Amino acid sequence: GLISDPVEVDPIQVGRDEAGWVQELRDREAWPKQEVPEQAKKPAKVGN
Amino acid sequence: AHIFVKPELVAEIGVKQLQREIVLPGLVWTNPLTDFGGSKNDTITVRVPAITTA
Repeated sequence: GLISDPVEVDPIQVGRDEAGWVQELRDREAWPKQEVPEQAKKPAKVGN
Repeated sequence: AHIFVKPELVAEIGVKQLQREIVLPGLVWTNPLTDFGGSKNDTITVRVPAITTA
C-alpha cells in the first residue's frame, strides 16, 4: 500500500474478535434492561 | 451628565462547576495482568484449576 493510505485492518484485532473474549455489556441506559449478551454467558473453555 | 471610563473587571470567588467525587477506581481489582502486548491476539488466557469427583 501507501503510507498516506487509510489505515488497514489489524490482524490482531481480527483474532481478538474471533477469540470472543472482548467484554460485551449492557447499555446501562436502555429501558427495560437488556438481555444478557451471548458472549457474557459463554462457558469457560475446556482447553485453552 | 458626567461620564466615567471604567474597566469591566473579572473576579474569582470560588464558584466552580460542581463535579462528582471519584470512588469506583479504588474498589476494583486493577492490573492482575499486564503483558497483553506480548500475548497472542492481545489476550492473556487465565487458567482455572481442575476439580475431581469421587
